[PDB]
Amino acid sequence: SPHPVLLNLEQFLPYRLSVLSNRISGNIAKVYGDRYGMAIPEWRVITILALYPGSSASEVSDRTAMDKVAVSRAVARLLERGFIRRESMLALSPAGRQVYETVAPLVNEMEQRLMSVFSAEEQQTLERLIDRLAKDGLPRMA
Amino acid sequence: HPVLLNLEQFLPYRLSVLSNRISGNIAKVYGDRYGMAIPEWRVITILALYPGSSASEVSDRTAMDKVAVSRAVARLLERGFIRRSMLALSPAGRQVYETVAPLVNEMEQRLMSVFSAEEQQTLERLIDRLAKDGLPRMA
Ligand SMILES: [Cl-]
Ligand SMILES: [Cl-]
Repeated sequence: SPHPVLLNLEQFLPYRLSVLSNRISGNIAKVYGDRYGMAIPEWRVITILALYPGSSASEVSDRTAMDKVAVSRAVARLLERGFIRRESMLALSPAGRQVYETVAPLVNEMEQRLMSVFSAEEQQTLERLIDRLAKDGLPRMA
Repeated sequence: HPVLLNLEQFLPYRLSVLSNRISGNIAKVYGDRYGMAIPEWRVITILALYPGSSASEVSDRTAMDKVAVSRAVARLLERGFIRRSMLALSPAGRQVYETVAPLVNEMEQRLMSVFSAEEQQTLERLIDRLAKDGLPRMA
């Protein structure tokens, strides 16, 4: 029987965005992955706690829209490693902050290279279109 | 303790969050209809378009973590949505796709309705550029 294609993925925005994001995150992980035996979600928790000390795992999942189970798993692993600490409320430990301060600079550098293929105007345009999708596009989906 | 990564204005983060929110809203369609998880749906859509694909082939195409795809395939096999190294949708899996895809399409159209034909084109053009020239510039 014929198998009708109903979603042409390669030209489907949600797919295109998820794939690109996966590749970007994968590239950034080359900076800390093997060096610290750290997973992508674990690094994300670290960056979040640096900006928002005292956040709960629930809030981390909320703001990033990440799977709650994945977030809880990352938090559990970071706690076992002593990179974050509780008071519930979570925060970076001095050991986690040392990792953060060592990795962050390198990640910023890589992001700079990524965006260097865009002119100032193009960069502004992208951020503008992204903001529009987030603010006015998302609520129209339900 | 200085903030070295200003996430709120960090493109990789902004893109990741938006993508996750778009996927989460789409996930309600099949989450409600079949109690299915995001990775599972993605696998279904890939196998629907490319029958015979292996777990490894799915991962390379989507850039998803190999372990997440493997576990998704395990769940789908257990539930009878796909069947056997070459994977293919079962009649049940085909029905999930045919039922869900149209609704996902309509939801995506509502999402993109905020743009005009030209704005949508522009967005696709910048995303393309980021993927073609931006990625190799990173590493
Ligand atoms: Cl989808
Ligand atoms: Cl990051």
